[PDB]
Amino acid sequence: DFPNAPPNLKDFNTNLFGMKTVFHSILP
Amino acid sequence: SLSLIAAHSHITGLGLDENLQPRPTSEGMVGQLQARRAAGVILKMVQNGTIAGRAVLVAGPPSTGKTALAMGVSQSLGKDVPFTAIAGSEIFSLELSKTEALTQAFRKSIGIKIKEETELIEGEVVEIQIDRSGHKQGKLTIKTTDMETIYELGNKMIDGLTKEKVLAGDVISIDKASGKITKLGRSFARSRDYDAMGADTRFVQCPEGELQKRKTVVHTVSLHEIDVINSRTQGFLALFTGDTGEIRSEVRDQINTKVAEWKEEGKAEIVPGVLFIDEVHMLDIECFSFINRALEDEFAPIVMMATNRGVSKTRGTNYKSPHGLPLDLLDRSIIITTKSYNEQEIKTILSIRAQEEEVELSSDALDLLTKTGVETSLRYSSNLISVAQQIAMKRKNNTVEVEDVKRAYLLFLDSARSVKYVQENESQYIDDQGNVQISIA
Ligand SMILES: Nc1ncnc2c1ncn2[C@@H]1O[C@H](COP(=O)(O)OP(=O)(O)O)[C@@H](O)[C@H]1O
Ligand SMILES: [Mg+2]
Repeated sequence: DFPNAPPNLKDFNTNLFGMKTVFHSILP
Repeated sequence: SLSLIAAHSHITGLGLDENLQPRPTSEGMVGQLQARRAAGVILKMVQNGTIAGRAVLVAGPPSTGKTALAMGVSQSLGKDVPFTAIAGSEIFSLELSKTEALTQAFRKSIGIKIKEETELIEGEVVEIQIDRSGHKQGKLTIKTTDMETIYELGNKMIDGLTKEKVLAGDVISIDKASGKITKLGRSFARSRDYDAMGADTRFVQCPEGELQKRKTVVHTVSLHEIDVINSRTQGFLALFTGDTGEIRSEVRDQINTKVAEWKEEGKAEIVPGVLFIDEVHMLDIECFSFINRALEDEFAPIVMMATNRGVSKTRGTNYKSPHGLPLDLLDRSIIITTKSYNEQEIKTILSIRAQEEEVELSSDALDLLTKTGVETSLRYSSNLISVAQQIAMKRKNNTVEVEDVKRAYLLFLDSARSVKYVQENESQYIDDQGNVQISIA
């Protein structure tokens, strides 16, 4: 980061390499 | 097939026995026993499928069964064996060179039977449940008439389902190889839900049997079709429009190699066919020189050629030829000859034609038609049959008789009487020099 600060470790590892229902349907 | 009673509508095939012995009359053909034997030998040669690139010439006087023999060969071959019948003048085009037209004709006469193996799952989706935060997960249920199973869906499968907008009651098909989802249609239970239906909607039943099925399907595609498809990016449209252009030679070589590879792997079979060129004497010397080398190929079909001219002038040359064809082509061609018919054969042919045209001839009318045929021509009497039928029907008489045939003879002339009349009154018809006496007094 610009103020010479390191980023988050998990974010670092993700960036180097790149609960509930949301849709339910049933026929009546 | 959409058809009307035509000139060769009565030929179901060559009337050959088991030993290739022609019958006196069978499958709509009369006489020409030697020619029919030769045609049957050529037909068996085609059916065997080992001999490649053989030229056959059919020669004989006009109206002697050449095109009839070709039609009989085509009918005996039946479907699944290609048979391209073209005229001599058809190859001349403003878009394709003559060699390209001949190449396309040759490739059309060879068919490739290709097998594609597809594994699919089809059924009516009963319930879909998708959970999404991270990647999404979901479960899906598909039923058949005698099966039901719940499947778990991956992230890409869920993405495909969402981009297809699948709902319950839809019948869908999934290819387990690629996961592509195709919506066959909707169930009948959803039909009542609307008054007007969109263009995309379709109502289909629930598929029967097992949910996952393996099936192989055979496709009949000619070599020319493969070349056109593999030439451009949308060649299958050119297969209908005809705007295919002169396909690259390298493309044809690639397609030959690909077909050979498929045949070795056993997923494609070669079914050689017959190329029939009507009136070959209208071809040029360049076309014949191409045909000479074209027959010397492993994929070359068996070429049938029908000509009637004797010692005539080959097109594109300044010399006469034995059949209107150069000696080099005649060297690599076996000749099937036809013979002029006698009275009984003409009578039987006229009877067959009358039966095909559902016209009830009388014995005396048949004799008169036979006499006119032997005196003038077979086609003249064959054409007079239907006109006589119409005249008889106008006379509110359901059967034709001698008076109707006589009236048809009087009204409609033949070649000889027309020549006599044009010669008797040469001054009222335009000549080569263009002089004509329109005035009468
Ligand atoms: N052996 C035969 N059996 C039945 N019909 C025939 C026979 N020979 C000729 N015909 C009929 O005579 C007509 C003349 O056709 P065709 O002989 O093919 O003309 P060309 O030989 O001059 O091209 C055709 O309609 C055909 O059905
Ligand atoms: Mg003909």
